[PDB]
Amino acid sequence: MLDEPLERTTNSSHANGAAQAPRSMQWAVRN
Amino acid sequence: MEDVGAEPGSILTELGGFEVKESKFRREMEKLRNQQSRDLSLEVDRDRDLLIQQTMRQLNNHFGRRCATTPMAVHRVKVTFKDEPGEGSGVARSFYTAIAQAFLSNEKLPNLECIQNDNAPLFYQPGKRGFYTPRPGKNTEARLNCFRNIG
Repeated sequence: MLDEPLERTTNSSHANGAAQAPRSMQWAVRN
Repeated sequence: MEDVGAEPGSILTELGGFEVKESKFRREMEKLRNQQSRDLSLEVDRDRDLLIQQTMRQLNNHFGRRCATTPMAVHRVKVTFKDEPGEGSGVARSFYTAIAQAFLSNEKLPNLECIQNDNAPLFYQPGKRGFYTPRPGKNTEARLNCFRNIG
């Protein structure tokens, strides 16, 4: 199957300040 | 929005997306919600017709006086159902969904001829599905009162 799974949960948001930007321009934002 | 928004009169707040406006409205609705004493306390059922008539009757009885006594806000809205004890915001969600489904059906409205002291559905679909505008007929006061109630 798949040895490495992916996590789809909430919380665990430590110092997040740049992921709220609209999708179409996320090419121009890192972290 | 973490830092630049904190500056007084920032333009990013003026030209912000939906997030800023919804956050501000939620803050102000928390402010105005927790400063209200009285509630609604209406009694209805899960049917289509009796639910509508009880909602209208209770809302009319609650706000009955000489003209409107300023905009009134309530801390909570509680609803009571026959043969079903239960209170809380869950009853608020249930009542909202049930009354919206009752008023969104494309069927004749329940005959509420006792609202005092013709029957075409209030809302229809002149455009795409799921979007509604009032349907006025002979311009009777009962439908005006019912529109006030839905408002």
